[PDB]
This record gives sequence, C-alpha cells and structure tokens, in this order.
Amino acid sequence: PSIDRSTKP
Amino acid sequence: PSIDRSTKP
Amino acid sequence: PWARALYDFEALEEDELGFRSGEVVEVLDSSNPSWWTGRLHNKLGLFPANYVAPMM
Amino acid sequence: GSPWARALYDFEALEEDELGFRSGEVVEVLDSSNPSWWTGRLHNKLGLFPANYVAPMMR
Repeated sequence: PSIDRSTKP
Repeated sequence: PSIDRSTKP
Repeated sequence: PWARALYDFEALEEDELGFRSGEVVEVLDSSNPSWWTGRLHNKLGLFPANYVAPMM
Repeated sequence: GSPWARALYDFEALEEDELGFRSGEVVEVLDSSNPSWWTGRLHNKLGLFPANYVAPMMR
C-alpha cells in the first residue's frame, strides 16, 4: 500500500 | 566492439 | 523469472513499468525490497515489489 | 545510490529493452549482477546494455 517513490533506486 | 544479444536477461 | 500482477500499477515516469492485475511480468531484478525491475511489452521499468507474485 | 559507469564506445539500442548511449555518457548502473548485459538508467529510461562497453567510475 501507499506507493512510496522515495525508495526507488 | 562486439555484441551478442542471446545472453541478454 | 516471472511474477503475476496482483494489482494495476500506473507508470508515472519513464523508468516505471505499468501493468494490469493478472498480467505476468518478467522480473529482471528482485534484489531491491521495494522496487523491482521488470520487462513487459519488451520495455523495462521499475515497479513496486509488493504489487506482484513471483511464479517464474 | 547506484554505481555510475563511463561509456567507452557508442552503443546503438535495437530493441526497446535496450539502453543506447554515446561514448562518454555516464550510465546509472542499477543491476551489475549479469556478466554480459547490465541494466542501466540514462535519459530517464531503463535498459540493458553490454557490460564490457562501460568502465565503473571510482570517483
């Protein structure tokens, strides 16, 4: 849930 | 140089 | 190896791979816990790990 | 975040899952696990490219 783009490489 | 695509993932 | 989409995912950037629930993406990298690298329709992109399987 | 790698030769992408580049560009190496074809990010897109076409930048 929540999709956090802050952890994308 | 030299390229062989068969070893692509 | 392969993985089944559990949920639709809409790509919002060119480095994302969007997909529809039930589509079966190729997983090229599962080494990241959050965002995996996939191939679908012959394009690669990042997508949220938890939105899919794996089968392979 | 990711290692970066210097392109030593031009690479012409011939499929959508390839990452083309020009000698001198600096590619973000997301996955260097495969010995033949690495996954890179450049021009906001992802793609496979020949691992021997780049050199890791060490600084």
